[PDB]
Amino acid sequence: NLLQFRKMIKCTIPGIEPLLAFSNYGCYCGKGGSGTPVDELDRCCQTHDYCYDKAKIHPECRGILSGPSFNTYAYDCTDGKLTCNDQKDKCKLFICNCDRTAAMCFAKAPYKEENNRIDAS
Repeated sequence: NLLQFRKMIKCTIPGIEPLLAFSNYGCYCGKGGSGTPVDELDRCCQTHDYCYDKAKIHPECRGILSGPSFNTYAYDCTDGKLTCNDQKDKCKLFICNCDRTAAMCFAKAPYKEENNRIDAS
């Protein structure tokens, strides 16, 4: 779930406040819906969104609270990186990675203030 993907970004970026730095950044990380990414970091939120859609349709996700915004998957963060640990649920397993991928993308990927609060595309 949201809360979890948050801690993920933290595990891979000690010091930062997700809800604070990565919120309202570029176009595809604040709301999603302007066209044309603007950063190698922003480039990967759109990947995150597209990733949730892929997951919100996935055959293996059915139950109640299976949506990617409310899905509490299994994973861990151990002194360095975070590796998912859900096998049985090829659904919850798929989600984590959407979050593990971006959470790890952001890490390397550069952040450049110059873009935080834009205006339009």
